[PDB]
Parts: sequence; structure tokens; C-alpha cells
Amino acid sequence: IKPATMEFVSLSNGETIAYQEVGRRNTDILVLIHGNMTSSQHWDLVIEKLQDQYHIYALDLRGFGQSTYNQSIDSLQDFAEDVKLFIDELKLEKFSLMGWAMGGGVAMQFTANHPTFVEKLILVESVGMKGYPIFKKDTNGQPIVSSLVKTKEEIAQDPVQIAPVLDAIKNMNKLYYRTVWNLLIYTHNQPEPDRYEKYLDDMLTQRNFVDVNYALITFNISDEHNGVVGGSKQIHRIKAPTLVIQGDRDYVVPQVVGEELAKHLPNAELKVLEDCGHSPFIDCLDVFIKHVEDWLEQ
Repeated sequence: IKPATMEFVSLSNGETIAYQEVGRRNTDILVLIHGNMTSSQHWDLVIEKLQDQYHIYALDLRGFGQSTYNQSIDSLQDFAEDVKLFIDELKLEKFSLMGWAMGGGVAMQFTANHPTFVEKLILVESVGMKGYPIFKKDTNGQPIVSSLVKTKEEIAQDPVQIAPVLDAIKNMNKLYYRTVWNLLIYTHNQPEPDRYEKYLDDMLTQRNFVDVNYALITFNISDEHNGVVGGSKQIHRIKAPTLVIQGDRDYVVPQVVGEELAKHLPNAELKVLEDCGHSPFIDCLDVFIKHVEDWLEQ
């Protein structure tokens, strides 16, 4: 149930990034970016399927997994800049890039900012181009959908979405995370028990939950205001061939989100996965891997 053995690289901004590196004798490089509540350990199933063919780097973003969190982040662009410093340290010149959920936002932001490095981009249940808002909660714990959270301080005060996660982290409460993930992600299929335990241990390594939520409500690469922040228009700079993967029953990132990404990206194809939620790795790995291999090999 232990995590994978990790490598470490210190960046010029004073962080130390932990990362898995496998398939070191393959030629084509693939870089993997996890999402919220996870580190690179959640890529294990994809790493097992792809490492016989790809040189894979799967990193723990700052404040996740075994990476440091010496300075806080406040935007997904901060994560993208770490990835830039990372690949600079490792002399990577050309790679394919795949991001999951919040990691798709990071991957989009990286690709818009560093076009000469990204051959292919794959977005897996990515956050949308106007981010992911948080609402105030009523007395039943339900969103008040005309009352938007806009600051880090409000996020810290949320008693349903945020505070129980922080308490679970401080109390090593795995049962909390199991209940949440079973309700919203593992609704039809669960990882195998040993793998799920590793995943739950992985969730407890997060040290930046409030900051990441703030970065998500202010993420906006569209042409329009999202109700919180103006849009950077940078989605128009994502010229890499992009595959947008979207599950048909993703309860965290609904299908309309992937459809809008494929509409607004310059060079994108959309594949909606049948009988698939927020984790294609658990719901339909072999179909997912087939799509990824076809994209990368094109």
C-alpha cells in the first residue's frame, strides 16, 4: 500500500518537486498532471498501461504528495510556472501532456504559455475554461446559486465543502474521503481495496486545499468574465492538438464542461466516454487507454 518511489528536483523558486519517472529508455515523453485531492499516485493505473511505451514523468504539484509547499499559490498559473521550471531543470524539450480535472486547467495554462514544448495535449475531465465556482451553503448544506464565493477568506469559512476536508486532513480521517468519493466519483465502480487505501493515504498529503479552491474560482482563460474575475483570453493560444475526454456521468465535472472546452479550443476533438464518471481510470481503463494511445500515436 506504500506509494511509488519518488525522485526530487529543486527549482529556482525554492520549491522541491517530487515526481515519478518511468520508462526511462523509451523515446516519446509524456508528462502527467494530477487534480485536486490527489498527487501523482493516482496516475498509477495509467502509468502501468503506458510505461512500456512512453518515458513518463508524473509530478506532485506544489503542496501535494511529497512536493514542498514553501510559498502558497493563488492561481493555476503558479502551478504551470512550476511545471515550466521542472521541465527546465530536467532538460525536456518536447513532450505530450495530460491533465486530470484541476490538472487539466494547469495543462491548458501551461500549453497556452509554452507552445514550443507541447506536442499533444490530453484533457481528462478537465475543469472548464471559466473555472469552478463555489457557492454559499444554506441550512441544508445546499448551494445558494445566486451567492458566489469570491475570496480566499470566504472559502476558508465554508462549513460543507471546505472545513470538513481540512478537519479530515488534520485528523487522518480516511472514512470521510471514502464516503465523499463513493458518493461523487466511485458511484458505479471502486478501485481494488489495496489501491483505494493507497489513494486515501494520497488524499491526506494535500496541504493547500484552501489555496487550490481559490485558484479554481479565479481560473478564467475565456474571453468573458465568470462572475468573479475577467477572462484572460488565453484559450485561443492553445494550438497543440488537444483531445478532450469527458465522462457521460461525471458528477464533479458535468458533460457540458467538456463540450464547451472542445468548442472554444483552437485545435481540439471531443470524446465523451460511455458509462464513465470523474475517474475513467476506474470506470473504463482499457477504453480510455485506447483513446490516449491513438491520440499520442497520430
